[PDB]
Amino acid sequence: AEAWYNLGNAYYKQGDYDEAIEYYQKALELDPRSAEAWYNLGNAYYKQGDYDEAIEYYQKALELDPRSAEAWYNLGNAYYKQGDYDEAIEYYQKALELDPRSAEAWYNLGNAYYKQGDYDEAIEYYQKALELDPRS
Amino acid sequence: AEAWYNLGNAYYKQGDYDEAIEYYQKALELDPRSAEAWYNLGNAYYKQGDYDEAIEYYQKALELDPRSAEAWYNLGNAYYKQGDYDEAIEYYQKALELDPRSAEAWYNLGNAYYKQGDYDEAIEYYQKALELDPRS
Ligand SMILES: [Sm+3]
Ligand SMILES: [Sm+3]
Ligand SMILES: [Sm+3]
Ligand SMILES: [Sm+3]
Ligand SMILES: [Sm+3]
Ligand SMILES: [Sm+3]
Repeated sequence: AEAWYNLGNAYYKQGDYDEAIEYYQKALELDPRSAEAWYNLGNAYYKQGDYDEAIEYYQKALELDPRSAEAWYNLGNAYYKQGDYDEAIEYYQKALELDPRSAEAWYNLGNAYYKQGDYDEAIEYYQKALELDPRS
Repeated sequence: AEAWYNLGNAYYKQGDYDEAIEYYQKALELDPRSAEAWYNLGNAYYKQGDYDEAIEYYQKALELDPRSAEAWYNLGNAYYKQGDYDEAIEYYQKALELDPRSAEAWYNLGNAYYKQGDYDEAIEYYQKALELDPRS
């Protein structure tokens, strides 16, 4: 399992996401309880621009490990990429429950309100991002 | 940079142009090569009725990206707002080099001749606008 998984990671790192996906699937055939493999499978789809598939596999990682801030954040990002801004918000809010110091997460929460023409909410959250990291 | 810039855009969208300007300046402190930030800074001044300042920042955006039709057009508009009709013309002509299908640009070129009592030139260009968009 671990060996297929790391082959996957190595392809993922080369930017070969179809090949990463193949190998993560192998790994998960052998051990369907590794959160990290589902999560990485999700990211591989994300990097292919397959946001709906990415969302499906982030959900499985999160079912296995609900305290992953980054998984919730990346779930948000997938919904954001498909234009589902209200769902992006929900999942950014869950990332910020776990890590209220993610500037990324506040910033993207801001964006997700901006995209709906909610400027005051967007300002609030951009200001939180910038307080955390004023170099953006 | 991007984060200050988007805070700016969010205030700009609320109609808070002084606050937009403050934040675009921040953004530009950090990255003085973003055309879009100079251009937006220009628009923020424009919306305040600070046409000379708007012109200064449109020039900088255009120095960075000379193929922006909208920037040339908005440059025109700033000069037009201050009564400098001959300069408006020059910059409308540059917008129309890039996008000869801007009805807006032909129409305002027309206006800028009208304002100088050049009625035949104004007619020519109003007719071009109306051919492109006869709903005005
Ligand atoms: Sm391949
Ligand atoms: Sm799909
Ligand atoms: Sm609101
Ligand atoms: Sm104000
Ligand atoms: Sm002035
Ligand atoms: Sm004449």
